[PDB]
Amino acid sequence: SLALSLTADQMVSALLDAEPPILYSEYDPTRPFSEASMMGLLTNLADRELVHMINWAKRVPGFVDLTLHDQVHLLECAWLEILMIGLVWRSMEHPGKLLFAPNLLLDRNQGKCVEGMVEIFDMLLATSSRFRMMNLQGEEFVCLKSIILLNSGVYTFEEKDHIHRVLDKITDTLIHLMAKAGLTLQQQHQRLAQLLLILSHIRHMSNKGMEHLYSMKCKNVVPLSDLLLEMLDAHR
Amino acid sequence: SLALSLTADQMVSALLDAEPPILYSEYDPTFSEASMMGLLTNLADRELVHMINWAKRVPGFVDLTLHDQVHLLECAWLEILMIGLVWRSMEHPGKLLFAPNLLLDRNQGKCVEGMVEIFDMLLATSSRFRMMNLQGEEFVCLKSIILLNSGVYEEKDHIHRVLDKITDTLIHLMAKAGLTLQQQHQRLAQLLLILSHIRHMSNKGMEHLYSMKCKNVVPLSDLLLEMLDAHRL
Amino acid sequence: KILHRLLQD
Amino acid sequence: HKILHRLLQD
Ligand SMILES: Cc1cc(C2=C(c3ccc(O)c(C)c3)[C@H]3[C@@H](S(=O)(=O)Oc4ccccc4)C[C@@H]2[S@@]3=O)ccc1O
Ligand SMILES: Cc1cc(C2=C(c3ccc(O)c(C)c3)[C@H]3[C@@H](S(=O)(=O)Oc4ccccc4)C[C@@H]2[S@@]3=O)ccc1O
Repeated sequence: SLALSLTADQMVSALLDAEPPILYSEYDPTRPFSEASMMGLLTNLADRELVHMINWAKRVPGFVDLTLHDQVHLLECAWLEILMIGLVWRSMEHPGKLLFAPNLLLDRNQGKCVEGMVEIFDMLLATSSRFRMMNLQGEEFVCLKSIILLNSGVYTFEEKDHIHRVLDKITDTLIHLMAKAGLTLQQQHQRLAQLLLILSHIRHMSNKGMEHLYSMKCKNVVPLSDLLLEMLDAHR
Repeated sequence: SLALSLTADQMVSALLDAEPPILYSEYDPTFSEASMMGLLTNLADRELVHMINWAKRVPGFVDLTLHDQVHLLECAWLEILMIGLVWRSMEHPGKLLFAPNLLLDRNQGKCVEGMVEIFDMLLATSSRFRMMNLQGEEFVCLKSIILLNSGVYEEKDHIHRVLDKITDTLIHLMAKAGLTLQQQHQRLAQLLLILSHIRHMSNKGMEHLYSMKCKNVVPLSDLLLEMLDAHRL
Repeated sequence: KILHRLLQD
Repeated sequence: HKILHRLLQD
């Protein structure tokens, strides 16, 4: 497996190169926001992001070595976590705001337009604030996002052993980055733990979010793409 | 503060001594969905009481406001119960040891509707711990991490200083076990990523448990109800 | 809340 | 089959 034969610097480059672009929303500033119209905006955006995610996942070292069925499972489990970590990453330099898109930067007061959304909005803001405090680097971000993809669905499955070897290698890569950044040996393991523990809160935000998304569906608030419907149904 | 002056060995020792006892259920060989749920609820309720006094013995926890202590427990209680369950189930492949006199396999978990999926996730976690050969000293560190980390939302800094201390402790345990540097970092990562799955299980289970509270399946205790209510608002 | 009471005593 | 499944190929 070439995934395992990559050096740390090689891991970083591949992951950086695989990064998806930032997309714009179809935000139309001619009309006031409603619950439905904002959910419509976020849904459409998320759907276009999903297509890019799928192609990004294929470029995560080791991922294409898994059966089609395991690739499906991992993405079904992690998709929202992945959308969310990307959102908090690009919102980092926007304190108090979430940059859903360059043309869709929202504060919590706008988040309140959608029933039950502001609570999760608040958790996302706090995570972005946390990443900002830690001075999260791009190289570290792409490692975490890949860890989420490989880890979040591994416990619900040989194939599992392969996944853990890749994960170990991303750990090596994270430490490598931190040491190269000049952190002491102790600072390295402490920062590793801090970043990984944040993944627990990202899981939490995903689980909570999924509940509301399902709710919005069964309340016909907004039309969902068939892809989105399948991803949602996978969590039920 | 005290928790920050503690050594790795002291931290380990403080946590070991703080461990709550293993409780029995009042089960007698006679098994409806209401029977099994009642035993588990009764059990969990009594475990909660011990957990609270255990939390107070976790270094640094008492330095926090009463308000923050409440928030951390409200957020983490089911995660703590679950990791407790998987730990003691380690040496019982395919079975969950809720209590010494209540050992259950997955087919029995099917007795309660929707419970088997959570059942299966807990089993896979226990199996994971078994394959990693999780040590008691590592387990107490992980459980304390869950308490302090899961809801950490001045106060946060103190919480983060303690968390770092516990990370140092975990690494100390591994270096002491003979693990190389690379192996220490890898094992630390592995253990911490398992907490993500433990969070996931708590969220899924909380979802079901509330579905039962409104269905009146079984009389959840007052304390349990308040713990469950905290995850709704 | 009960939890509050238990944390005190 | 699933749209995800097909997308992971195309
Ligand atoms: C586009 C996008 C949106 C979001 C968020 C929400 C959202 C909205 C619509 C939608 O179709 C999807 C997939 C997500 C909402 C929430 S969610 O994922 O938990 O979904 C919710 C929708 C309504 C209420 C609560 C949650 C997080 C952020 S915004 O606060 C997060 C990341 C992201 O890339
Ligand atoms: C006693 C005890 C039970 C459990 C589990 C369940 C359970 C049961 C009753 C109850 O009052 C509580 C608090 C938990 C069930 C699940 S739960 O936490 O998700 O609660 C569920 C109850 C019914 C269906 C699904 C989940 C995990 C294990 S058993 O599979 C976990 C840890 C533990 O210490």
